[PDB]
Amino acid sequence: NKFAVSTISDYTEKINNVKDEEVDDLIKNINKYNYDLFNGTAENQLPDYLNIHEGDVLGYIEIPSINIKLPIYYGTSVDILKKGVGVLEGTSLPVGGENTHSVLSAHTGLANQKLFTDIDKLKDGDVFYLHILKKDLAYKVNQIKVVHPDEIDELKISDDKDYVTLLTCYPYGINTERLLVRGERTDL
Repeated sequence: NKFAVSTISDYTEKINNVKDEEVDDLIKNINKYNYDLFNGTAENQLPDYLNIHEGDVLGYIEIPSINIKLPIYYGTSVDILKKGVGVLEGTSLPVGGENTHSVLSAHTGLANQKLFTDIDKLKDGDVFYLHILKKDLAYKVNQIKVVHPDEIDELKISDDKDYVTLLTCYPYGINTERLLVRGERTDL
């Protein structure tokens, strides 16, 4: 559990040493990217001017009901998913806003680390908290879905919705489906 702690501490130290202005310029660049993604005009890479690359720490997730506090990395790889939670490529960056749907991926049933093993315990009305680039965002669970992996490329940004989905492989030790726990933006 104390690997997540050190990564999150190092993140918190680094983001608190950036000028408020520089963080605000990054959040505007990200909001434009999320808008272009929603509008179908984004390329299949993040714009280079975001300076966000695969394995960069963007912040952390807390899921109070299941004792989860994990760092959030941009991208998904065998390496990121051994360590924490990955923003799925081609989904909204998790800074909130109407017309956003960020997908956060992590493993169920790894040997020595829980990660998203217990997101199958989450129910309508359970909250999770994102701490991303000095923004505090609250999400309340309002849907659970279990889908074939082909449906992940079919995931839609919903008009006028602010959604974050927690994605893991399902069922435990078999991993042929994807479990999707959808939160909708709520008051902190």
